[PDB]
Amino acid sequence: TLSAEERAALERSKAIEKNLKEDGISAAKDVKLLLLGADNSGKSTIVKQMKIITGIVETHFTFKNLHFRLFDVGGQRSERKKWIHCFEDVTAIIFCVDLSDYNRMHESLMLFDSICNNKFFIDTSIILFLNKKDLFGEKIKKSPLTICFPEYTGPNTYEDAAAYIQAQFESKNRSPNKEIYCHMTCATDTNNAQVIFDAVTDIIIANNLRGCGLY
Amino acid sequence: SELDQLRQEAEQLKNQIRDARKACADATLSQITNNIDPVGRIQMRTRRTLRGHLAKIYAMHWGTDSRLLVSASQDGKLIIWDSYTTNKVHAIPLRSSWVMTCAYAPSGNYVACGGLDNICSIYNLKTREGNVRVSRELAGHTGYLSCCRFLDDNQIVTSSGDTTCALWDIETGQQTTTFTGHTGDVMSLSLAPDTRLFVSGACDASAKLWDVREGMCRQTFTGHESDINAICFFPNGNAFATGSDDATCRLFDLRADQELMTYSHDNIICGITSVSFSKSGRLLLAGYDDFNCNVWDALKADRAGVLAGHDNRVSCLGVTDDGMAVATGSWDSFLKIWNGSS
Amino acid sequence: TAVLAALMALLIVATVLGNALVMLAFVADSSLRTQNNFFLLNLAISDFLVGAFCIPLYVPYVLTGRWTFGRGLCKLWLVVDYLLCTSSAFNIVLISYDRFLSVTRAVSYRAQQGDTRRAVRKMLLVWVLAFLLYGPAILSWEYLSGGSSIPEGHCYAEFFYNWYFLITASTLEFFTPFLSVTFFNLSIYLNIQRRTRLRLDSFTQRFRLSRDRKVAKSLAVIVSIFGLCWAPYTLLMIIRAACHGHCVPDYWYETSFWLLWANSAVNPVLYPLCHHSFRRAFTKLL
Amino acid sequence: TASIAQARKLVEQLKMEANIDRIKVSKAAADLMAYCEAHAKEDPLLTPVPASENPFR
Amino acid sequence: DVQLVESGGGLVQPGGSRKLSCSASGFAFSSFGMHWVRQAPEKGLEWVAYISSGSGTIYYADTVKGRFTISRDDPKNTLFLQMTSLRSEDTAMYYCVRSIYYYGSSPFDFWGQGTTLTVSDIVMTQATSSVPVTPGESVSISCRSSKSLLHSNGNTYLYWFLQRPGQSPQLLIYRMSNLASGVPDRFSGSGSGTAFTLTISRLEAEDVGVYYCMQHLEYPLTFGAGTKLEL
Ligand SMILES: CC(C)CCC[C@@H](C)[C@H]1CC[C@H]2[C@@H]3CC=C4C[C@@H](O)CC[C@]4(C)[C@H]3CC[C@]12C
Ligand SMILES: CC(C)CCC[C@@H](C)[C@H]1CC[C@H]2[C@@H]3CC=C4C[C@@H](O)CC[C@]4(C)[C@H]3CC[C@]12C
Ligand SMILES: CC(C)CCC[C@@H](C)[C@H]1CC[C@H]2[C@@H]3CC=C4C[C@@H](O)CC[C@]4(C)[C@H]3CC[C@]12C
Ligand SMILES: CC(C)CCC[C@@H](C)[C@H]1CC[C@H]2[C@@H]3CC=C4C[C@@H](O)CC[C@]4(C)[C@H]3CC[C@]12C
Ligand SMILES: CC(C)CCC[C@@H](C)[C@H]1CC[C@H]2[C@@H]3CC=C4C[C@@H](O)CC[C@]4(C)[C@H]3CC[C@]12C
Ligand SMILES: c1ccc(COCCCc2cnc[nH]2)cc1
Repeated sequence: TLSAEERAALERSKAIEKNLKEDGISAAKDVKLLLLGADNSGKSTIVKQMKIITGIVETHFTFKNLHFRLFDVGGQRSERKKWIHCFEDVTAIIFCVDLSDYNRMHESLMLFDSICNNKFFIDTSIILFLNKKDLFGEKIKKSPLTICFPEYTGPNTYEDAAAYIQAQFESKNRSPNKEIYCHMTCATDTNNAQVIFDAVTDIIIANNLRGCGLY
Repeated sequence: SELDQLRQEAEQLKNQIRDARKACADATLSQITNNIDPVGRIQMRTRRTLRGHLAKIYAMHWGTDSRLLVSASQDGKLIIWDSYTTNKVHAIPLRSSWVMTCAYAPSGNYVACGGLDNICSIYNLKTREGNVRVSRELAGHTGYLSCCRFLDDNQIVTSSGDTTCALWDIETGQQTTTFTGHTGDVMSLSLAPDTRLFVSGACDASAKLWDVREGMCRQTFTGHESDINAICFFPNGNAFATGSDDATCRLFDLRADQELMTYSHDNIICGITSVSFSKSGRLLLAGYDDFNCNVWDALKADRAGVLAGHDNRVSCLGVTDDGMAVATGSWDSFLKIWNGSS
Repeated sequence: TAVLAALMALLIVATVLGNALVMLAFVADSSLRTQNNFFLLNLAISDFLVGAFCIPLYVPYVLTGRWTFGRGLCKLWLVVDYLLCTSSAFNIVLISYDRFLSVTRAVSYRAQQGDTRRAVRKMLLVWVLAFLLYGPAILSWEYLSGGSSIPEGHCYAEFFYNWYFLITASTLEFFTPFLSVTFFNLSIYLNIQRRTRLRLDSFTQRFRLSRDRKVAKSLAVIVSIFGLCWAPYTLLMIIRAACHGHCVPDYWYETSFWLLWANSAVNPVLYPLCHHSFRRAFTKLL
Repeated sequence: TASIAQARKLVEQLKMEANIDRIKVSKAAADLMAYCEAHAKEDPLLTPVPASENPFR
Repeated sequence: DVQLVESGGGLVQPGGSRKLSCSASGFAFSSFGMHWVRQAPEKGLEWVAYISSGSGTIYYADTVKGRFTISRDDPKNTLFLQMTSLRSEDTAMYYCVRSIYYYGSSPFDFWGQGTTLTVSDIVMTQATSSVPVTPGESVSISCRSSKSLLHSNGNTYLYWFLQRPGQSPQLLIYRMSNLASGVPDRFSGSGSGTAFTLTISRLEAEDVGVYYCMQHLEYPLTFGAGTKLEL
């Protein structure tokens, strides 16, 4: 600072510090969402209005004065527990499960259990999506739910069969502090952004209550 | 038939190597260095705190002038620091914020970084326009970029999560050599002082020694029980140290082709993120998940001291080329500069 | 006699260091820069000066019974004491208003969270409006009403026995702030209960209902403590003005007088200590 | 025929690693101890320098 | 390419006002501090004003302070110099100079072509006005300062410039030892304390010109008289 050049070098550093705070404030206003699910569980088209901005695929959209950043990590074939901590500060997790695929149904259950009980996602809420519920209802006639779940003993009606699958996933949550937002959606459904927005708004309020000291 | 016979020959070869290493294991490094006096207690104070990163810091690398360093954080910012004054020299906005590694070129004209985007981006620090610009994006890895190190202004070695390492020609943007043989994600690499060899540690709990020019694996080092996260060459180039998730650090010798010493404590049950040596190599500094950095006696496997100045994981550390100070980066978004006092 | 001196000293000790830790933690941690964190600091700053400037200077007034610091210094003490107490009440409304926005306008609150420009602007408005309520009144009452009715050796406000001014000032000093805090903390409870009702319509559902009850008890204590400390003195000032101290026992006035200063020692326990961010900073420092 | 192709490569690699010259561990240990001893004085972290010579005062 | 074009100069009446403009192209203008440097006809260089990046710091020379105003327009990449009460002492060629300041930077690296205006403190000494030279022979140029240019941080804030006939000055040596980008390695700067030497090994035709030593230890920046090399 004593030298004439050091004074200008210090001034340059201060200008850099000011831009770092401005960028960080704008970055904290974005809702970052981690998108997970099976290999083909409908996560590619979970939201129609979203547009993409081997690697991580980031997708962003704006809904009701809120900016959502969706990260799809399905392209990373490497070990998940070596890079899953990069999303420890995610607002919520969107988990997609296909109800019309019994072969991958048990794959989703064990995938859900690891993520739900992960050491880096203890306080992270999950927005569970059960896609293709219309195909599940059509296919539940010929193919009973007992094929994928041998222990299932309830009625074969569509309403109870879908509810039993949802209860299977919510049973994987062993932490009372975690809230899971389940939703039954179709392939032609076009209100998935509202479901995410409603679930994120509830999460934000819980975060705000922690921020304001009420919690 | 043919496959069964061949895989039996591999087991015989593995036993041959194991017997060969046992033959030359006449003594232990612990027995050799028992007579020498301990380093005592190593007390280091935080001389500098580098503030400005707003997210987890994942990597740092000193420049060769022992004054400038580059750090990477997942706020999408590459920052170059003047460690003497804590002045920020540059702030490079990253196209992909999921950065996992960063490197400072020995010439000081370039920095490199890359992460989950599977790209190693080269940034030019000395431009006539007065700003840092991307000069090259090295594509070709099918997994995340875990580590990168410059050999010179035109060559860089990268390790990836697709189980392979690559040697790149920066000017042409093509990988001249591909280093294959790891069965797990390669998490780190270290260059030998002469830059003719480099070691890499993967998630198959093994360390392989690669020849840069020849392009093949010379030696394979096993002994860890979990994924290797960190690796660092000994200052003379004849040894290297690794850090794994099994809460242990091991010192392997290139010429003896085996482990020489293990650095673990009963209290330590957390994974290791980063390892480095002091200028003389007598101290081995390791960053841990338990928010601390433990300074080990390399020769005697004694914990010489602890650097406790972070509230989250110590994700990276590095020692200057002149050996004057050690920097520690952490998930708490701070960098700290440490050295002792008389 | 010495017991009273210890009790006054205890209040000084608790108020000074109790509000100092909040200021120390704010400086120590650079992540405590949200608008809520500034408001807790402002409440701590306003309450810190109460126990370090007002209460220590008022101790001789009680032990000796006369103001021996002079007429000139009495006006300074009166202005500072009324400025800090008014700002402490206005900070509580500011904090409760901040918590009301977070629950109701959650999307807009999070976008504007961390905007230090708004935080400082609202902090200054608290102190400016606090001074304009009693600053000009205390200073210019003697110079506009003629002489001063305050006997030599006594230090209290010129409007101490005025009736029309006290009821009007108290309406903007305690009656409006108390209803604002009550309305804000009630709207938080209604929004939390309403939002949980739609959520339910298991172990997770039990925890959320239990959490809502914990917030309800937290909101009730905050309204109770602020009301309990300020209502007696505010009502007594109006009641005593009507009968000119004949109907109000002398020792009742002092007991309610120290309740307001007791509020400056409970505020660090309520707002910052129960705050999660400040709780971590206290553990980090000690 | 993916496994049989990989098996030949893995066996061939183990031959190269098994043909290297190995020195005794005592010889390797002495060299590491010698290097640490020779450069001990020029290690600021091992032996802290006087405050006048410390750039990070 | 990096460009600095000056405009607005010309013949003005004494006591008048004139506005000089410096348009920047090909580099990040907002990242560079900017100087105005003038050179009286058949005289040496004289620093006029300085405005930092971000317009936070502004310096003026004493001979022009109060009459000249320096300003910049970052979105338009334009540097301004508002002059008032112009005197006959202000008749000079005014150069626009960019300078960026961080650890290891090279200030005063690029100069503009300059604009001519005609009107109707550490002392840097270059006693040797002219030096007869021959190609291929080693030449040394000496500079002196009234104060020590060595700072407590180890830097010696001495600069060397070369102004070839008809051309704008170019940076040769910055901080007394470092070689500027694009300068042949035959130039070498050596100094200690208050005495400095610029050695030119294997002199060539291009090296012919006037050499100026400037101090950047503190403001106001002062130039030496200049040493001319002739064949
Ligand atoms: C932190 C806690 C202990 C603070 C306690 C505050 C209360 C209980 C203490 C502190 C100051 C004390 C007052 C000091 C002076 C007087 C005036 C005297 O004529 C009646 C008693 C009375 C009114 C005391 C009542 C009790 C009192 C108000
Ligand atoms: C009787 C009065 C004048 C004594 C002084 C009280 C005031 C002026 C002092 C005491 C506590 C001090 C504050 C303590 C903490 C901070 C936070 C820091 O980030 C900005 C300065 C700031 C905000 C200080 C401003 C000045 C301050 C408010
Ligand atoms: C917005 C807030 C901070 C403004 C505070 C202004 C205060 C600090 C200033 C403004 C007017 C000043 C008062 C003006 C007149 C007098 C009467 C004199 O016999 C004692 C000093 C005294 C009592 C001054 C004390 C300090 C004072 C009250
Ligand atoms: C007894 C009288 C003089 C006390 C007067 C208190 C006033 C003048 C002081 C005490 C607390 C101070 C505030 C403390 C914190 C901040 C936040 C900072 O970012 C801007 C200044 C600001 C807003 C200060 C403004 C002045 C301030 C409000
Ligand atoms: C004469 C004046 C002082 C009496 C008025 C007292 C009350 C009504 C005043 C004093 C402090 C004021 C608050 C100060 C700051 C804010 C934050 C702003 O974003 C919303 C209004 C709000 C919440 C004000 C509401 C009205 C308020 C509570
Ligand atoms: C009604 C209610 C409140 C007021 C002024 O409030 C500040 C009181 C100052 C004080 C009392 N005890 C300690 N300090 C005026 C009328």
